[PDB]
Amino acid sequence: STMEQLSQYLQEALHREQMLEQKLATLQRLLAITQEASDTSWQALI
Amino acid sequence: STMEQLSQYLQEALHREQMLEQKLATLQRLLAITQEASDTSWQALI
Amino acid sequence: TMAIEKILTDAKTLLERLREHDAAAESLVDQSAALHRRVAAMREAGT
Amino acid sequence: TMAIEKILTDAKTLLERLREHDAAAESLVDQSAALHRRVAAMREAGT
Repeated sequence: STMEQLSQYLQEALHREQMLEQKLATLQRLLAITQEASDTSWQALI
Repeated sequence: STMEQLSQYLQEALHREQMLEQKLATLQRLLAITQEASDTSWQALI
Repeated sequence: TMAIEKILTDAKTLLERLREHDAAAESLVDQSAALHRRVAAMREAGT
Repeated sequence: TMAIEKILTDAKTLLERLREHDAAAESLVDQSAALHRRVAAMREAGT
């Protein structure tokens, strides 16, 4: 059945896209703590 | 028509997902040149 | 009861999440660009 | 000629691109983690 195969593709595309977002959210936080990790060194150079 | 509205949603989801990938590719290159930009400073500290 | 009622909702939801996450990736680009600028300025201030 | 023939191909293509780009995001996570490690080690080596 194509309309049971559809509903699988879409439901699994939605699942995989929530996986992707979870990686993007991890990226956002990794970049933020890297930005703040540089602050002390950057201040030391004025 | 739902099967003309479908085909729009999907075709536009494919378009927007190529937009997203173009941003991810820009991210990859920005991170790479940031990694290499740190090399000289890191070497200066041994 | 019909099928598409849940498919169309899923495709509509799929595209909306792609839109807000494509924006999220855009803000990531600027995040990493700001980090790039900061790392490059530390190097030039060490040269 | 029927509709779904192009829809099913599009949904199948949509999910496959999401899979390879979800992997791409995974490699980005490790990229930025390596950068994090390098920035933190520069700070600790300056402390």
